[PDB]
Amino acid sequence: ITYDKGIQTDQ
Amino acid sequence: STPIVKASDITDKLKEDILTISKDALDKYQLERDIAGTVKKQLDVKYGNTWHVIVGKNFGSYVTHEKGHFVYFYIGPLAFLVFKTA
Repeated sequence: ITYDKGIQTDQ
Repeated sequence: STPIVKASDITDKLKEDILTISKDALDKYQLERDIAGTVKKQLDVKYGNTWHVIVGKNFGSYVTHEKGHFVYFYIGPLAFLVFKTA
């Protein structure tokens, strides 16, 4: 079972 | 420096292990690539394949991970993206 995830550094 | 967890889908034990392995990684290596590599390899051995690790100060990412195997956190200015696939 999977999920998708997007992340973004603050700098 | 105590890690700052920004996002996670993970159990407590696995999280503490990742954070511990990642702190030790920073003392061992200077290059982001090598830091990521030692985290990835240790997790593969302890928790099974297949782990992927990104370590850096500037990146955006979009990934697919196994349920309960995702954490994104900072240690100081350095961001860590750690996740497992099948």
